[PDB]
Amino acid sequence: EDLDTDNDNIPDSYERNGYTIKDLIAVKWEDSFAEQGYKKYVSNYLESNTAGDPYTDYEKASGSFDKAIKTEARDPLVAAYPIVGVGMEKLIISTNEHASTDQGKTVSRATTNSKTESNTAGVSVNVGYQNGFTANVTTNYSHTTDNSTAVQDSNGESWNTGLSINKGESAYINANVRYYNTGTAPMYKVTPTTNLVLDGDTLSTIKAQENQIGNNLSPGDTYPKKGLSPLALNTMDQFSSRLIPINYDQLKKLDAGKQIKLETTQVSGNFGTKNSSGQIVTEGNSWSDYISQIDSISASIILDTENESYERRVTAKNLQDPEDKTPELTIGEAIEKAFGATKKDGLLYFNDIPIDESCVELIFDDNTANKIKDSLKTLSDKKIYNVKLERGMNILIKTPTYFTNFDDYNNYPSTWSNVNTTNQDGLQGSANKLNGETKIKIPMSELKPYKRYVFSGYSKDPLTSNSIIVKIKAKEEKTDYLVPEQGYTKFSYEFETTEKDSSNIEITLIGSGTTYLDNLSITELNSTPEILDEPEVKI
Amino acid sequence: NVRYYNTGTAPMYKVTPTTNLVLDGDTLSTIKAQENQIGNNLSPGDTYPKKGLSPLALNTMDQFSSRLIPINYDQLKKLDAGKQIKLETTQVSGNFGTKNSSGQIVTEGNSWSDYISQIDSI
Amino acid sequence: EDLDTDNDNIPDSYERNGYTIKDLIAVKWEDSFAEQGYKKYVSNYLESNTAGDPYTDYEKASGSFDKAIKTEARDPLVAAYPIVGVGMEKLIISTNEHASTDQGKTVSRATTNSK
Ligand SMILES: [Ca+2]
Ligand SMILES: [Ca+2]
Ligand SMILES: [Ca+2]
Ligand SMILES: [Ca+2]
Repeated sequence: EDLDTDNDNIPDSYERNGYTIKDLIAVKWEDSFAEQGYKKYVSNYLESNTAGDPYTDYEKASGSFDKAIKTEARDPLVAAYPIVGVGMEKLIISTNEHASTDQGKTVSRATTNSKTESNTAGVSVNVGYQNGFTANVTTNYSHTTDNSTAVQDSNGESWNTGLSINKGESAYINANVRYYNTGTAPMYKVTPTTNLVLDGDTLSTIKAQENQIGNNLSPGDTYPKKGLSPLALNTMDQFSSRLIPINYDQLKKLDAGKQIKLETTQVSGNFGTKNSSGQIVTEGNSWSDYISQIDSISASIILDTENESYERRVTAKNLQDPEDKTPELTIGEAIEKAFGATKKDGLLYFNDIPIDESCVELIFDDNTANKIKDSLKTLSDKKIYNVKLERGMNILIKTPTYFTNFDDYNNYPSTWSNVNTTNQDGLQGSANKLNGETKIKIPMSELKPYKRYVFSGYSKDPLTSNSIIVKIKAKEEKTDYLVPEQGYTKFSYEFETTEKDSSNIEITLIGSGTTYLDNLSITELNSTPEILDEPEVKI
Repeated sequence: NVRYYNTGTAPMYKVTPTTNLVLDGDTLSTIKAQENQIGNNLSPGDTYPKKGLSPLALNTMDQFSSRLIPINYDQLKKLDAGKQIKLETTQVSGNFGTKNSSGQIVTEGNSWSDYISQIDSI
Repeated sequence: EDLDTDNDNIPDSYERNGYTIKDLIAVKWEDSFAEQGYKKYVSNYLESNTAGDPYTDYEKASGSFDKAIKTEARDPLVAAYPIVGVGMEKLIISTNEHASTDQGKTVSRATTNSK
C-alpha cells in the first residue's frame, strides 16, 4: 500500500487506482477533488515513463519540467511530443536562376494551405452508415506534417502567361514558407528536412540551412512568429541552394488542378531538462531517440477544429502481453485526456465546440476500421468512443465549420426556416420539427473558392412516414429521397463550391411526414481542381 | 528514387549506409549516405522515409551530391536483355540506445560496428 | 541454488533450467505460467549477454531497454540486431549530367523489387 517498484516518486497503489498531485506529492484520488481543478491521473506502476517521453510519471503529473509544455501533456498517458511541419503562403515562379530578378519575367502569387487535406482528400463518402459505425475511412491517412498549398490569385490565367515557357525552358520556384508545431512539447534548435513534391516527383528537398535554423519552436507557434515576414525559400546566398527548377509539363499541371504539397520527412531538434536548481540544458537531448520509442506504443489522434490543428500521442495497451500494466483506456477517454476536453453534459467539449460521434466528421484508416468495426459487435453500446484503444490506431477528427444541435450551439451565419418548438428527441436534447419545407440561405461569400464540402446530420421519423426531399445547389443540383428510420442516421450529401464567390448556396430539406433533424453539419474536405489556360491564340 | 528499410529487431539511430548499385558484375557507383540523406531514425519494420513520404531522390544533384551515375551502351542493352540492376548495401553505420537509470537515453558513442562481428560469429 | 556467477541479476539455477520475469524479478518457470502470457526464458549462466548484443540477460528478459526493440528480441537467445538495406521503386535514365533536365531525352520508369 506504500511500495514503489519503479522509483517514480509515486506509490504503486496510487499508480494503479488513480491519484493526483497535492502541493508536491501524490495523494489518492477522491471524486470530491473533481469539479475543483484537479485531474485524476493513472499510470503504469512498473515503468518510470508510462508514455515513453523523456519525463518520468512524476515530473509530468506534477509539472517539474519545462514550462512550455502543454497542460494536456501532464497526464502520464499523453506524450510530450512535437510535430513540426512547413506551410506555404506565397508562391513565386520566375525564369531565372542566379540573381533571379532583372533577367526574367517573374510571377508571384499568394497562397493558402491546410495541414489536413491529404488525409481527407482520400475520403470516399460512402453515404451508408450501417452498424452504428457512423464514421468515414480514407485511403491515405498521412499526418499533419504534409501541408498542401492552394494558390488563390489564379483568377482565370495560367502560370505561363507572363512567363514565356514553351517545352524547352525551365522556370524556377521561389516561395515564402512558415514553419509550425502542432504537438505538445517545444523543439529547440529546429532543423527540418522538407520535400516539395508535385503529383509524385520531388522537385527539391530542403534541409534547414545555417541561417534558417530556428532556435525555438513552442507548440502552437510558428517560426517566424505571427507577424514576422515569412522566410524566403532559399534567399539565394552562399548557404542557399539553386532555385527550384520545374519543367513545362509540371508547369501545365500546376494549372491542371494538381497541387504542390509540402512534406517534412524528418525534423531535428532538442528538449530541455532541469538540473534541480532551474538549470536547463538542451544539448545532447535530441528527440530522435524518443520518436521511435513513443510512436511504437501510442495511438495517433488528430483534431482539426478549423483555424488550428492539434495532434497527440496517447499510450496504449497491447492486450496480448500480460506484463503490460499500462491502463487500458476508452477512445472517448483518450480524446479528453489528449485535447484538454471538458464535459458539458458528458459530451467532451473542447473549448466550447461539441465533439461527439454525432457532432463531427470522424476519419480513420483501414487497420483502425478492421479493429473497430469488429468491436461494435459485442458492445452493449454502439458508441465509437467506447472502444478500447490499442497501439497502431489512427483517428482523425474533422470538426464542421458550421454546426447546429438545436440545444445551445448554432454556427450558421444565417438561420434555418423554423424549429417550431422545444423538441426533446434527438439523442441529444432538441431536434427539429416543421413538417413543411425547411431551408437556409448560405451567402457563399464565406465558404471557400474552389473546395468541396459535405452536409451531414442525424435524421429520424419514429413511425414509418414520408421520404424527405433534399435539394442542394452550389455547383450542381441534388435531388435525393431518403427515408427516415428509427434511429437517427447520418446521410452525408456532398457538393462543391467553385466560381470564386459564385451566386449563393441552397440547401432545402423539403420533406413532409413529421420527421426529426438533429446535429446537421457542414464541413469542407477537399480542394477541387480548377483549370487555367494562359492565352487564346488567333489563327 | 530509393527507400531504405530495416528487417531486424533493433533500431538504427543516425543511419548512414554505403550501398553499391551493381549490374551483372560491375559497380556503376557506390553511394555513401550524404549530409542530407542521413536519416536519424530507422525502427525495425519501418522505412526511411515513412510509408507515405515521397522516396529519396538518388543524388538530388546538389553540392553534397555526387555526379549522376553513368552507364555505357552495352549495359544499356543488358538492361533490356533481362539482366537486372540489384542494390546491395555493403556496410551500415548507426547507433543504439542505453538508459541511465532514470530514463536518460544516450545514443552517442554506442555504435553497432563493435557488436556486429561479435554477434554474427556465434 | 541462489548463486550468480555473472552478475546478470538472474541466479544460475534459474538460468540453467528456465525462468521468467514476474513483476521485476526472475522466478522459476512452472508450466502453468504458459498459456497465460509468460514465455520460458533460458540463457547462459556464465556470461552477461548470452547473445552478444549490448544488453544483458536481465535487460532483455525483463525489458529494461529501448521500447523500440521487437518483442521477440527479449529472449536471451535472440539478438537485438538491425538489418538495413536499400530498395528501389523508381528508375530514371537520362542523357545529361549536370542540370539533368532541359538538355537531354529523359526516360523514367516505376519499378518493384524484392529482398
Ligand atoms: Ca510509473
Ligand atoms: Ca510507481
Ligand atoms: Ca547470463
Ligand atoms: Ca546468472
